[PDB]
Amino acid sequence: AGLLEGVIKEKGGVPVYPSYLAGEWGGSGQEIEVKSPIDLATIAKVISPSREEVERTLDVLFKRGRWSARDMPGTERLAVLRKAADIIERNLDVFAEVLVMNAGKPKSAAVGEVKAAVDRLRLAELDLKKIGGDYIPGDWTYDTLETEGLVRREPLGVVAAITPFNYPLFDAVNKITYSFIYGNAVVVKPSISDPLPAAMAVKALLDAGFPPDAIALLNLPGKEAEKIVADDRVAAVSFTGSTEVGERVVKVGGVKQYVMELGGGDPAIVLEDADLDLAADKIARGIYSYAGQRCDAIKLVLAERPVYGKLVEEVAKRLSSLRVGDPRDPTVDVGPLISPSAVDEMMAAIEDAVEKGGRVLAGGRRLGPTYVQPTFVEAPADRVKDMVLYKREVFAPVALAVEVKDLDQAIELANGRPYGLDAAVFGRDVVKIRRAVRLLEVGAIYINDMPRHGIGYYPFGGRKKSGVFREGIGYAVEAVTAYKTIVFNYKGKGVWKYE
Amino acid sequence: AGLLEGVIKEKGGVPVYPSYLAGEWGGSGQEIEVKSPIDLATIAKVISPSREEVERTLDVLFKRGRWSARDMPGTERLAVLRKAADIIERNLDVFAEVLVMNAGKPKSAAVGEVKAAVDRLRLAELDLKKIGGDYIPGDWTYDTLETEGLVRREPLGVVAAITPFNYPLFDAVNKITYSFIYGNAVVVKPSISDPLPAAMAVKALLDAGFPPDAIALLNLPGKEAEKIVADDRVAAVSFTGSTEVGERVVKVGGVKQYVMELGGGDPAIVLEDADLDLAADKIARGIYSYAGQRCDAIKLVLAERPVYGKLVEEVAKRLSSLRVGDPRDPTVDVGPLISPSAVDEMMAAIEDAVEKGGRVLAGGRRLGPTYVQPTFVEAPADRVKDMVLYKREVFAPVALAVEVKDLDQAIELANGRPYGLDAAVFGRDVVKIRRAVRLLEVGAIYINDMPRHGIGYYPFGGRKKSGVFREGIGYAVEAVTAYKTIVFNYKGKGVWKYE
Amino acid sequence: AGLLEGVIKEKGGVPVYPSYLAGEWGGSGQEIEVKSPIDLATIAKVISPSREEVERTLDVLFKRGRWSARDMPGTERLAVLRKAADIIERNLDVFAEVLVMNAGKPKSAAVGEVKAAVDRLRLAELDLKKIGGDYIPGDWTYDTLETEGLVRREPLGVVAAITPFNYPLFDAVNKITYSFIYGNAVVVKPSISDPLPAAMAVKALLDAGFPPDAIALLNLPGKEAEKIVADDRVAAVSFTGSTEVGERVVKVGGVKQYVMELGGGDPAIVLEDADLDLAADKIARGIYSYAGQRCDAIKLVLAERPVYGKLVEEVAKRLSSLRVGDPRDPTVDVGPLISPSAVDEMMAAIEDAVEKGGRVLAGGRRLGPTYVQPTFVEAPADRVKDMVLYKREVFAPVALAVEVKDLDQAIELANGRPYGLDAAVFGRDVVKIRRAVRLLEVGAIYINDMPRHGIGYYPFGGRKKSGVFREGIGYAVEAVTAYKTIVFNYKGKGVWKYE
Amino acid sequence: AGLLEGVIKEKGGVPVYPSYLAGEWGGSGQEIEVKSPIDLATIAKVISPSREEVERTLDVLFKRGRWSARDMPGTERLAVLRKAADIIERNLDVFAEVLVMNAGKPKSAAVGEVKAAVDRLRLAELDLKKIGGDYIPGDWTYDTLETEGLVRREPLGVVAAITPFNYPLFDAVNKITYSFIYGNAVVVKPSISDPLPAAMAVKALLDAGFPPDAIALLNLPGKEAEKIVADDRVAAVSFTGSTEVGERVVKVGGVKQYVMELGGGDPAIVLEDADLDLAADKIARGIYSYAGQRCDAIKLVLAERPVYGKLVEEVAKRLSSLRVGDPRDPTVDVGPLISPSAVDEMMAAIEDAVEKGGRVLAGGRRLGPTYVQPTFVEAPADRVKDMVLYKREVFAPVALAVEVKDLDQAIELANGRPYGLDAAVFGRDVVKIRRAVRLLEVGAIYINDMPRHGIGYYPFGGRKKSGVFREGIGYAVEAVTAYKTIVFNYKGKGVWKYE
Ligand SMILES: NC(=O)c1ccc[n+]([C@@H]2O[C@H](COP(=O)([O-])OP(=O)(O)OC[C@H]3O[C@@H](n4cnc5c(N)ncnc54)[C@H](O)[C@@H]3O)[C@@H](O)[C@H]2O)c1
Ligand code: NA
Ligand code: NA
Ligand code: NA
Ligand code: NA
Repeated sequence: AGLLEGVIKEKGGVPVYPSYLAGEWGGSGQEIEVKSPIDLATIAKVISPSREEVERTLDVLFKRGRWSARDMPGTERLAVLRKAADIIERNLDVFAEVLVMNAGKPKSAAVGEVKAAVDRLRLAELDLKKIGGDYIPGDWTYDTLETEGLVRREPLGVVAAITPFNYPLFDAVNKITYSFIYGNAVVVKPSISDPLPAAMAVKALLDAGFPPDAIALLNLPGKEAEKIVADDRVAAVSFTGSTEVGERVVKVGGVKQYVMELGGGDPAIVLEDADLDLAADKIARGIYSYAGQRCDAIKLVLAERPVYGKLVEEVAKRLSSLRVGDPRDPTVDVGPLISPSAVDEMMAAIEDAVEKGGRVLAGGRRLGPTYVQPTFVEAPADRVKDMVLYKREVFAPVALAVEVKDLDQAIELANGRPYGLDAAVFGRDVVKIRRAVRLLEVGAIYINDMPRHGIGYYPFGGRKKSGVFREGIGYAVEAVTAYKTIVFNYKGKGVWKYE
Repeated sequence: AGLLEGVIKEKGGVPVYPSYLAGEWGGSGQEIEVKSPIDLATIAKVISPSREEVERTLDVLFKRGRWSARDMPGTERLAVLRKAADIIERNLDVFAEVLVMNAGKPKSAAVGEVKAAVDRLRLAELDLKKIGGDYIPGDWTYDTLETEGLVRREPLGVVAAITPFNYPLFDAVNKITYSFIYGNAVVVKPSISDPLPAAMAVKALLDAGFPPDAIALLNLPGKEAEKIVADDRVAAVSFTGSTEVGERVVKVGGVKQYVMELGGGDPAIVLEDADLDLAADKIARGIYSYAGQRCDAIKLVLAERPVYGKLVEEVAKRLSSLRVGDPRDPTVDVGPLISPSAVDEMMAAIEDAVEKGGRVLAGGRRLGPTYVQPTFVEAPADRVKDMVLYKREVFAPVALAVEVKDLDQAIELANGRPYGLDAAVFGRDVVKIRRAVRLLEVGAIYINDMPRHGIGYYPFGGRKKSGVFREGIGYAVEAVTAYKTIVFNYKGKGVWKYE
Repeated sequence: AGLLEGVIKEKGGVPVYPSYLAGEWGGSGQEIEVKSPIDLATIAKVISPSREEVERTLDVLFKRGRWSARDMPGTERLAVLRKAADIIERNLDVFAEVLVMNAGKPKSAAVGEVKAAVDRLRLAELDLKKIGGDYIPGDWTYDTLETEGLVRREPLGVVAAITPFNYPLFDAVNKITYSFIYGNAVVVKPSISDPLPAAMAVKALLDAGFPPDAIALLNLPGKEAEKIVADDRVAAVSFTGSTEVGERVVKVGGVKQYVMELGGGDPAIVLEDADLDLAADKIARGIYSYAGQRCDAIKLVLAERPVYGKLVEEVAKRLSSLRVGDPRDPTVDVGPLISPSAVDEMMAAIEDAVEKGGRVLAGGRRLGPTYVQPTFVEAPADRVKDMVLYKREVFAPVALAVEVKDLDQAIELANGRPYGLDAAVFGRDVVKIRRAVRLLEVGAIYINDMPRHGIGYYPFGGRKKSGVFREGIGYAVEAVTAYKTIVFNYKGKGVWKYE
Repeated sequence: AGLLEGVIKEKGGVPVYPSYLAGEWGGSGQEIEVKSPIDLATIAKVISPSREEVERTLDVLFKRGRWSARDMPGTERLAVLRKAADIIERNLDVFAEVLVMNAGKPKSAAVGEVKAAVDRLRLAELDLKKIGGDYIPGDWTYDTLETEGLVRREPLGVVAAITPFNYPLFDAVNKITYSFIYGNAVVVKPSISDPLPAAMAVKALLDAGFPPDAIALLNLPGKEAEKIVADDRVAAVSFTGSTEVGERVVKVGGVKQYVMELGGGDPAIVLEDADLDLAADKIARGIYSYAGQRCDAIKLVLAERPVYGKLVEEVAKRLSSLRVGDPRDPTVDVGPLISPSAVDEMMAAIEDAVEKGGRVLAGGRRLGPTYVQPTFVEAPADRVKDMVLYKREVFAPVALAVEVKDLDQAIELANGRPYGLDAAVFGRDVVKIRRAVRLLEVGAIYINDMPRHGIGYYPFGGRKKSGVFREGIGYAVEAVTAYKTIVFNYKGKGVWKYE
């Protein structure tokens, strides 16, 4: 359609999407089927590049793309991004439909993601708040007298952006945006599960003027991407995905600059003075949004004795009164999970919790190979820590509810999971809140709201098993830029007179 | 002596230095002999910890040290560091003698290093220029209206500091200083080649009040240290050493925060308008200081046609008029190289250059198993790139001299090595200098001076094979600290009236 | 026309422009004739407000405008500014024609100013690089332990923007932009000499959505404006104009936040190694642009012995080969000066220089009541300091040329004027340049270019008689914003455990 | 004694303190008697300088001191300040005794001030967090392409520090410290009421190595100081004192850089959820400390209906159980007010409140010409606004207590005074606190503590009648430093390739 007009190869009934090889759309490696979780049907195919095409693409990115991106002044890069935003925006419905179909995303969620992608592109100028360099006077030390330094940021070169299946459009646009804005060339490697949105975004950027040899989109399955991560021409790896793959990526990449957003779930804590209506609403939402397939989804709810009853009651009502089905209905609240495998795991995990003293408070019923009801499992503090739902991230709409004596116990249980992405705290007392802020070991804490990374207006990232470094408007500069120091020596040259 | 009074075990004629196990000096693993490069004699032994002692130490650092360091307010950490500086300073001669003996460092160089270590400790307060956090208003986006965020730094926890043999005292004090100042516990792992200075520095810090369970000094040989790097309780690895080991470290560590200073040599460029007296002096020095065993040692000299003759002549005179011998003589200029193996490599490399069209302009003579003359090898631009001296870092006092047509050719040859730590440029024209600053792919550029990292008053670090990230007063905060974001939600709470 | 359709009162043959009274266009004070310097003819009239209307307007700005501006979120303020930019841009020719007619600005200069105004409005988002606040941890002092502070910027309230005649459009848009972007209401008071462009800009902002009660445009002659400056409801005064008026403004205003851009001329220094073609061109331009009616116009040229001859020769050729006349001709280079009075002063000053040993090298001829030739007067170093052209700012296209022995003498003569706005330095030696940078007492130094403030991409402002504080994208935040500190006390509350 | 050994002229029974004239202690103007508020007796005399000595001193400061301060590298300035701290510290008792005697300060308060002065001097290195400059890339605008700028701070030159009577030692050391640390020369003008401590501090700095011609201490009565403020050689005026004098200072000084800390009192608000024990204690203290002669003293207490009774009861008990008398007794809590005149005003003001419906809840009794009891006057919200105690700052230990319906009314009453220095808020609800933070128009807000500027670890300053700009460690740099911009032009020079 319009955008991918001459790109998509209509062959054998299903549209065939090629990879973009830093100059031309193409590919001559195995073709791979892309399915919809809505009906397990094949909706398209993508052409992966061969080994020689990967090698040739990296060579173009390194030898030419680095310079095309860097030698395009920032004023023009910004124009490129603002124009790409316009193109995506006018093709909004088309972008959204693919998200609904390829990712099983409910209509309102698909529309929200496209819009986040557009805003991210349009606010590229706010990323400049952290682009200026430093001027360091030398007279504060005897050894540096009559000396001085300039510290400025420089693009690293080629950034490999590896994206997860759950934000197939936004994650790719976000990484491309902060990488390009600072002068880098970029290699995008989307989940082979739903690579269509990224293909569309990359086409819009190319139409907008993005230097043709400074970007690549390689539809490669997981382990074939290792080839890219391990290459010396790739100076940085921005990876968003699971902990286990993140580990593999670093061990394969070796010394390089990395940003690792490794998810895991998020705990929510409700203090006795919390507005329970606000909390119940925000928590229910954090649990089921996009069928819990959000890195920042609430997986554990801790509530102090006096509000626990009401709170868990309201959240249960809110969850069971939800409509599950095909994501196309603007009436549906929850669509399918990405694969039948994901549902299998959620069910096995719910059973595990029950066998260990847990009781289902809402949901619990599987509705098909990829459909399930958002579940809320109550569990006694003394047994919760051994439950699979606590010890692991079950990427589905399921959370545990645990009653706690006080803030200290809530903090301890929240910190007991191996992850540390975000945490949410509902309450009003400034002291209790300040204590929780200090002691919760996570990259971000949301006071009186559900965790929501949005477009990264506020930086976010993990602690512990949730990764390292941050993404965010401005802050992402640390991940795809290197400092360059220039020290000038004027010793005895008469600039200063002993100072 | 005084400092390590009850610590050193005088047994079997040679002093035996134990490891510090986050509470008590000890160790029950193999004992290892420490030799002096001055005479290849055994001057001490160090006790490495057993597997159980490594495990127990990490456990203490993680469970107790994190909190002892963090729960000691900054005002007190600063007092600890200022007191440790006083102790090292009054034991200056003793610290220097060990450097001379254990590292083969010339007296003036040993004294300089001790003093750099003292200054680094005393200037810990300048590290606070980058400790403050950010306050982000939320009204610049519609989605964040009536919201706002705080971004503050937090210690990561346990930092593993792995140090090289050539700055055995300073590197250990530098890493301990920037790690502790931000609230982290630290595990120090010095080169097993010359671990004595670090043992002494750690003792001075402990005497100064450094939280006893927040530091460890493990005398472990290279590959036994892997155990520490790979442990999940180690949240950061500050590594200074060679490229090849740096790579191994990351592949073993996996996802973690890293600073990798991987050295390599540095090229020096002399423009036609350069003060040749200043240049000849600075370049000779950059070539031979500490027998070229400096990451920032000059390994390649590029000089434009019109000054090449004079320049290389003066540098040759300066180099051959140097006195080599035992580092104790305040008269000696160059002491021994750390091992006979290192000299073997320098000789093999000089031969390689000769066989490939190179001509020795100064030095070239080996004077013993660990002694050699600082060598200056001239080479034609058309053959230099294939020489071992160009393609690799030969950690010894040896550099190549290459005549070039112009700045473009100089820049191209400087960038042809696989490293990118620093570069030096001598000249006066602002345009040529600005061009070189932009195009030299290195972490730092020194205008009209030899590259010298000093105490990191100006940040430094590598590009390409020279590593990632920076160290420096203030800038090191990015390597041992993680951001924590706190987002407050006041939507509809009446703080703002639509804004 | 289009923009000021229902605003302009076509009465008595000449268009009558009313003042904008924070809600409605109007005015009932004396009417004042506005003339064109091109033909001394009346081209319009402006209605000044009466004393009661000034009082009522300030009251509206204080009681309502402060809140309308502040309570409009930044995301919307930005939209208002981007839309105002679009409106000005599509009315470009109309804006330019008024500049040509009302200010006597050459066509290319008028177009440049309109465009600068449009860019300034569109880049309002870059002003956010300095809008974030600070988060100060309290453990670095014993007295502040268990305490912490937040420092954030807040609008001051009502900013009075007083503008000069020479950048009638840009200065007004610049001040309105940085004042509004941070949440302030604004009172604009343009030169009564050429207030038409400001009236048009304010109308475009109002059409774009600028909160109607948060802005005012008062066509008041100089001393009647004092009433506004002295009012307690005006929290800040952004004044661009002459030194003498600036002084009066502060003495009338009393304690308030001020930015004073008080001009004066600028000296240019040419080192012996300078590209004389670049220098001669840039200097000629700095001397005659807009008939020298630029605060940053070059009024003194200092050139080292060896290049002096050539340099002054080339600049003289360039100046006398200029075409003076009506600014409408896209062929004319120099239009008229703002008033016959200004020309009188330039002639008297040129005579003074001649009587004191000076010799005219180019120009010197008056061509009419408001027209003159750009003049270049040579003068011996030993007598220049007593010349009116040196001691004062003669706001016309006239500069002195003085030969100097060396950089020290050039710096001394440049610093001998009572002003210190900018200075220009042409040359290539990094040491000489660095010395001049340190010792020239001015707000800004331009290396190898003529001084040009542009839209303030780089901050600018004066030293000495040239004023205080800076304007510039981002930096202007200090002039119309106040810090607010919030200190939180958690002493003994268990957040920290002695830290 | 020791410090002022050869300086003090013991003549006619009373010690005679000379002024310091930027080189030598001396003075030949009228002698002025200095009295103690403890017994109204003459305890010393100070020699004011004649008109010629003021003129000569300014000339030395301008021509020589600017350069002596600036040409002393920062590393040395820091040493000077650390040594001055040591000297003051070992003369602690002597410094304290003079404060007790000359200012009537209770012993514990006098000791606290000396210590604050010592800490301020020792933490001068923390002021460097805001000393670095900026490096601005030019490719973000088409007009600035191939251009770039450096922005760095520069000392303004001579700073005139005018200090109030209530912090005679600290204010002088604070201003001297932040002025000198950035490279400025300083003229100190203390209250002629208690100039002894400043004389002692200046002597300690001179003994510590402070450039002899870069500092001056002029014992001049109020209006004779105008001569200094109005001089063009004084580039900045740091003034701490009353509103009315501050206004005079600016009107006399004209265009200059100013910091005006103009005091006024501070309101305290107690929310219904506040810890009343903490609040009652902190508020009582804020009311009586140094007999209310603190710019940040609490002058108005607003308490919500439900806690008002208890709160005002506890504060009343705490206030009447205080011991008034000679400040020497380490038992006394409140010493005398600075002059009988000050007590007269407090009594007249208390009467005014009573006549207007107010009722005394504690104190109210005058105990002598300079002694009074700290008074707490209750007042109905409907009549408080017309009371002298509300409308003005009565510099004495007296505050009003007003019961309020809710936070909105508290905020409105707090904002009704003409001042806006600080405010205090006691409570725990994050929303109410956030609202108060936004709407209280003051320079600083203290949550759950009494307002205390301390040594300026957190910046402080006023809004409204309380002045402009801030003082504080780091932030004071904006008041005594000017930016200098250097723009480099490389257009067409081949540094960048269109970028
Ligand atoms: N805002 C703050 O941070 C702060 C701090 C401490 C004190 N204060 C305020 O200062 C006042 C108490 O001090 P004070 O009574 O000595 O007040 P003040 O205003 O009389 O002090 C003025 C200082 O300025 C000098 N001075 C007086 N007239 C002058 C003139 N015409 N020209 C130049 N200099 C002149 C005085 O000798 C004295 O040194 C109170 O109002 C208090 O709130 C404010
Ligand atoms: Na690698
Ligand atoms: Na790992
Ligand atoms: Na005033
Ligand atoms: Na003045």
